[PDB]
Amino acid sequence: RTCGSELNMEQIRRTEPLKYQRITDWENQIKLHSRSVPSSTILIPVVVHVVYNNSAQNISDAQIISQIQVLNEDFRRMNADQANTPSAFANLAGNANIEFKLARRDPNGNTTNGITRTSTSTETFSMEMDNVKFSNLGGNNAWNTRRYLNIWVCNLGDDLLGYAQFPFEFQTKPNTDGVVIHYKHFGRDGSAESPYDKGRTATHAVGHWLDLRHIWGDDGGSCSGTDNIADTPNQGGYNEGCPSFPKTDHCTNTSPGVMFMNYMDYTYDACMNLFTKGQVERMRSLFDTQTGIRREMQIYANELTNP
Ligand SMILES: [Ca+2]
Ligand SMILES: [Ca+2]
Ligand SMILES: [Zn+2]
Repeated sequence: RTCGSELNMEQIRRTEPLKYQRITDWENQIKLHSRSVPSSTILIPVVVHVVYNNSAQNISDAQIISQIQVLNEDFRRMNADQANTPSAFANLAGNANIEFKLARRDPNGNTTNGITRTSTSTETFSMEMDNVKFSNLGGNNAWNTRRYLNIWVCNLGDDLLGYAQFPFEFQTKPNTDGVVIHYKHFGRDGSAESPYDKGRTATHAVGHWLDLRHIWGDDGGSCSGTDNIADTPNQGGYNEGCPSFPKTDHCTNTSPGVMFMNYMDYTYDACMNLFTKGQVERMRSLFDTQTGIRREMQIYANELTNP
């Protein structure tokens, strides 16, 4: 799996010192800014922006609805492959109690189905430029990011599957908040290409938009990096493909080993099947009713997801 949302803290400390300070401040303050976390279902209004240069990139409404179905399964532990979670880890599995619905009202109060379509001359979008998120750069401007989760679907090229913007970046980069997914790996079955054809590229990206990090700590295989989640076993490097349970490494050398079936690893879509309770706590904390950075999204979520 390829992803543009790695946080190699050793590298960031040297290459991006202001970003290092911002991430460290966010983590020092995350416990003090998560007391009024909601006890009820969190609803996320979604807008999907299809940005296409050709017919293959202009994916079907059914393809998009299947992706929303997958998010609602994975974030509510309603994925049928939950049964595949090894019994040693199933007791750590979390139910995020987060729902996703396509928007029915656009930012001007007009009816919408929550899908936009933008033809473009851009052949390939760049994560570096964030050009898919700007109408003037060949993409499509975000819908009010305080109220909608914006998911852009486009051609990210031969390598990149998707990328997300993290919550610590919301204050300074509000208009680029959201997630971008490669069109070939959006939705389940249908036009999606194996082995990333079960909609988990977006489950993984939405996990980053909800403050989660790669489970192995983005540290080049060492045991020094962390995902800041105590119930995800310390893990060396990423896993790819479809490992066999149990898989141990130099960070967790005893069975049950590393949680390679966590959505925040780099494994194939069909071999992923859980978030942990600790990851759920972190994601839900962003909706703390008094100080949660994404709390406003809950104020008008019902209004925006009904006709
Ligand atoms: Ca961990
Ligand atoms: Ca590691
Ligand atoms: Zn990632």
